[PDB]
Amino acid sequence: SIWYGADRPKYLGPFSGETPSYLTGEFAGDYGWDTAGLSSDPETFARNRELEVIHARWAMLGALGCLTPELLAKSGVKFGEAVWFKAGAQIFSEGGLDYLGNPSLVHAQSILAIWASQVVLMGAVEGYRVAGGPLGEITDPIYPGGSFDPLGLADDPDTFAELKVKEIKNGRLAMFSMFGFFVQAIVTGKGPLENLNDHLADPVANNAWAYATNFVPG
Amino acid sequence: MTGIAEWYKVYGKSVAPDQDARAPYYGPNRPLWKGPFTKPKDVPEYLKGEYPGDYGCDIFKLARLPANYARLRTQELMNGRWAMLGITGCLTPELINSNSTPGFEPVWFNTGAQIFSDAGIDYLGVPGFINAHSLFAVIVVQALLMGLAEYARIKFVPEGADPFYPGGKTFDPLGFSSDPEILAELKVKEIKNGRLAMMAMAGLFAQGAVTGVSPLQNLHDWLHL
Amino acid sequence: YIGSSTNLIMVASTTLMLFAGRFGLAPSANRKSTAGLKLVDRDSGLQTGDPAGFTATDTLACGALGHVIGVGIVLGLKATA
Amino acid sequence: DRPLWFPGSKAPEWLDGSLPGDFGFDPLGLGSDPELLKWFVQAELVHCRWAMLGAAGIFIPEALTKAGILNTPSWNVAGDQQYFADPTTLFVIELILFAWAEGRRWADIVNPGCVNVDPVFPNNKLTGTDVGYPGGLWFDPLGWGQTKDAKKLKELRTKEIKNGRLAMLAVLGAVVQANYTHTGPIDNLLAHLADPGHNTIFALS
Amino acid sequence: FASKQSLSYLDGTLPGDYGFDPLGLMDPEGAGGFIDPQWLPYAEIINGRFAMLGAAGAIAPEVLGRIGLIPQETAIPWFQSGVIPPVGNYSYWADPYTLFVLEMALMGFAEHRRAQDYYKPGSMGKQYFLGLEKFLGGSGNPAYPGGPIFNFLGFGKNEKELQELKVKEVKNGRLAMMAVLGYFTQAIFTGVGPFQNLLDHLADPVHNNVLTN
Ligand SMILES: CC(/C=C/C=C(C)/C=C/[C@@]12O[C@]1(C)C[C@@H](O)CC2(C)C)=C\C=C\C=C(C)\C=C\C=C(C)\C=C\[C@@]12O[C@]1(C)C[C@@H](O)CC2(C)C
Ligand SMILES: CC(/C=C/C=C(C)/C=C/[C@@]12O[C@]1(C)C[C@@H](O)CC2(C)C)=C\C=C\C=C(C)\C=C\C=C(C)\C=C\[C@@]12O[C@]1(C)C[C@@H](O)CC2(C)C
Ligand SMILES: CC1=C[C@H](O)CC(C)(C)[C@H]1/C=C/C(C)=C/C=C/C(C)=C/C=C/C=C(C)/C=C/C=C(C)/C=C/C1=C(C)C[C@H](O)CC1(C)C
Ligand SMILES: CC1=C(/C=C/C(C)=C/C=C/C(C)=C/C=C/C=C(C)/C=C/C=C(C)/C=C/C2=C(C)CCCC2(C)C)C(C)(C)CCC1
Repeated sequence: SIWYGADRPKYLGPFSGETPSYLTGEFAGDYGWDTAGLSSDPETFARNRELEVIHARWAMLGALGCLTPELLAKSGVKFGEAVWFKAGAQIFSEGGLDYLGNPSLVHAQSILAIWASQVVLMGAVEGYRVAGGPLGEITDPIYPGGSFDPLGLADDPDTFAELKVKEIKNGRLAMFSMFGFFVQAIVTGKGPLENLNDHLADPVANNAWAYATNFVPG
Repeated sequence: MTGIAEWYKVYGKSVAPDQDARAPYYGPNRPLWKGPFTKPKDVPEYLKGEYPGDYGCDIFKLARLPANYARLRTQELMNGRWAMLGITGCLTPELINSNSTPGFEPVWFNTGAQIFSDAGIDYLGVPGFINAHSLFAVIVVQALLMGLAEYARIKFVPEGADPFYPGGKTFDPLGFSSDPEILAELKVKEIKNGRLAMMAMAGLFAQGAVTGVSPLQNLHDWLHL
Repeated sequence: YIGSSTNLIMVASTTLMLFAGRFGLAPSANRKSTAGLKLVDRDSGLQTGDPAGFTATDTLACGALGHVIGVGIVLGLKATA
Repeated sequence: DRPLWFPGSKAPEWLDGSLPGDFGFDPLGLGSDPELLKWFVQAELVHCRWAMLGAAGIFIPEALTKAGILNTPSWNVAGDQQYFADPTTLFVIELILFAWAEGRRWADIVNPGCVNVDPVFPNNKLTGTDVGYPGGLWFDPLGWGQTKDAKKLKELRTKEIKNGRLAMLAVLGAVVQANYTHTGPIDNLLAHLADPGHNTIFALS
Repeated sequence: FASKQSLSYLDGTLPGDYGFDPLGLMDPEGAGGFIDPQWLPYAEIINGRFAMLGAAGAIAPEVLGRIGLIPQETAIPWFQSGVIPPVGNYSYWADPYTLFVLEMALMGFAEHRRAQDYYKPGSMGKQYFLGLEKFLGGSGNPAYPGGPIFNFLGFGKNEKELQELKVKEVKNGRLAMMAVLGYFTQAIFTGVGPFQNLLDHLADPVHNNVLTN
């Protein structure tokens, strides 16, 4: 339990120095990084913790879903459109949006129906997340357990803490990756796999400096 | 005693809740290897039960010493686990796609020669998956990874757990082994399904030697439909 | 006919209904549903070999409901598609 | 002590050295059961004797054919040649003749000495005591094998089993190399004497 | 010492000790089973000893061809000698497989005797052989054995001289291992021998960075 103890590796490595007074551990992914001083209030700290974990889970899902179709298309899978920031336009295409390019799957043709279904279902599930519903009741805002851990991988509290650290670390990495995806898609104009393939060959000029001159005023 | 526990106890247990999971598979009440015609003599006096999946079938004078019996149990378990994996992996690619996609080669005994072809081995016939074309690299990776795995098996034992039933956190994530009774019942199930898979592998070898493939001779012949 | 779509739909419907019967995902003889659909436990004087309490009455009921749902689905799909 | 196959390693506990030619080579632990050792030594004796016979029959006739004094055909095609009798009839005749020998062998290995008496004339017998060693006039014409052994018998037994193992390796080598190369063993021998590096396993494929 | 701070797991007593172990693999919590106090230094020094010969022989044919006292047919690239047949091949009196089997058998004999000596110090000093038990005496530690044939020169009279020599050996091993790693990186990037890379930085100091390809 190196992370949870009063001596943890911190975000500077061995040469860390000052650690915030309130950050005594007791939380997954505690690296003593509060340079902005935003979570000084305890309730604000709890709200920011909730935001962090929800964002981490959403970003892990987003990174997986932004990488998988592109990797499949590169590997040889047929798609109507595979670029992560272009996949939304398939609903406005004549062929329609078909899962894995198969007309026998989903075969969605209207955007309004998708929007209405998403609004209704996500409203229901977020209301459940805030007030408890069919899958259980609110015990901890972030870690409900029970029906959402059916296999019981977090029965042991020590293993529970270790899994918390693992999940938060993977999630923060995924969040950083999603920010990278957004900025690279708006700068280069090609998918993450295209950028990686460009960096694979001739990395000297396949970087941000190549496009550093595209936003000069004039 | 996780959530999977008491769930296996209610549903997955093979005996009624009032009756323990011992008597039908351990003790003097075992079904024995000749059914209702077994007779006392055909059960060796040292095969008294008390171990998973024994039917008193030692026609030759093997075992008869505890060390031999325990060893042979361990090789039986290992061959059985590997045979379960082998049979399911031999039957999955032929089920998912029986066509001869150039990089696929669904036939189980013909995929070895697929590496020497130009198309190589394309997982699920996807051109960008692995696409291996060298047998020597596969040889080296097999040697290194399996040497490490088996060295960890026979040297990195926790010195407190069973060599072939380690249990613990890593090998029992769902905690099926909370109760010794259901643990013994699960061991019996594992042994029996493993033996079934071993016979499936032997029959697969024989029928591949004689007849063509697995789906055919099961859909082409003997089940004319 | 064995590999046909109708056969697959019928076998899937019957299998799913039986699965929801044997495991406590649907009402059965030994598991009564309340006004709130809660599946409380009920004791019936029916003896079965299934350790989970699944009886022959439950087998017949789940098979019947599965055949019914499968026929409805097959006819609806044929009429639409 | 004795020269082990692997220096510096403990020999298997079940091999005390009493049996002839005990090199302590049991990597797979196939002789952990003491009653299995007797059957295994009998089986290895029978294969080694028949292997010495086979090695002689596959090498000496072919070598003398190479010398030119003999015209023995290649042993691989010996069974396809024409003979005055039906080969299957020959098989059944040898089967019937050898059934008595196999019965004798089984009876003596299960129960030593129970077939040591000549049935037709009970006076005739064999002088052997060890299981699988009959001696006598029929099987030991020269009286070799019944000697007070302080160092006499064991060396002979050891070189016998060593030659047997070498012949076993030789006959499987001959079969394998004829399968791999469609030429007799003498052709491979001449190739390896002419240029060992050029002609090898990789040379053919 | 050693840039990053030490954790007293090693005090500098070991031959060739510097303390640059930021992770601390010999940490007893992180050490066990395969990890042995004797085994890791032995493995390090053997990888370094073979790196000596590897670094020397990756350039010896090319530099000998450069100076002009070796046959020009031996100027083959180090990767074309037969280590990786797909890249190329070099002429020989026998097939590469045959010499491979020969060298594997001989290295098997030598390595087996060395491993027996490491496991049991009496190996080839009290074993059975044609008089080589008295010619392969096990002296001192297994990693630094010496012997009647090993100590023919007799160098290393004083323990201070021994420690000086050994720290020199480990430093040379580390530099050789880094050199050989650079050899593979240059071979996989430029596709040429390291000697030609020397010829290039000597000829064109600004020839290239990495590969630019
Ligand atoms: C080599 C051999 C067997 C080898 C077995 C080995 C290595 C076993 C090794 C180990 O088990 C030990 C010891 C101990 C264990 O702890 C470890 C291992 C490692 C497992 C059999 C030979 C056996 C050799 C035999 C029996 C030879 C037979 C000869 C025949 C058939 C001749 C036939 C012909 O007469 C015909 C029919 C007509 C014409 O074709 C002409 C000819 C060709 C002359
Ligand atoms: C043995 C070796 C090279 C051997 C080469 C040989 C024999 C070559 C032979 C031939 O090429 C010739 C001559 C030419 C032809 O005939 C072909 C062959 C036949 C192919 C290199 C080793 C090379 C070894 C290397 C590179 C080792 C690197 C180790 C590192 C970096 C470790 C770092 C750390 O461990 C510390 C120190 C402390 C920890 O706390 C933290 C970390 C960071 C983990
Ligand atoms: C009981 C008893 C008693 C008394 O004593 C009498 C007697 C008789 C003696 C006995 C008996 C016994 C027996 C029966 C046995 C058996 C065995 C077996 C069968 C095995 C297997 C075994 C088996 C096995 C392992 C198997 C394995 C497998 C595998 C891995 C596979 C793999 C693969 C795959 C996936 C796929 C691909 O494509 C191909 C391959 C690559 C190939
Ligand atoms: C013994 C056994 C078992 C089981 C098995 C099986 C295989 C079962 C199954 C069963 C089943 C599978 C059943 C089924 C049933 C079904 C049914 C019962 C149905 C009915 C139907 C109906 C009723 C219909 C009707 C109708 C309608 C409604 C529509 C129109 C037409 C008509 C009128 C006809 C177990 C596992 C336990 C164990 C092992 C052995």
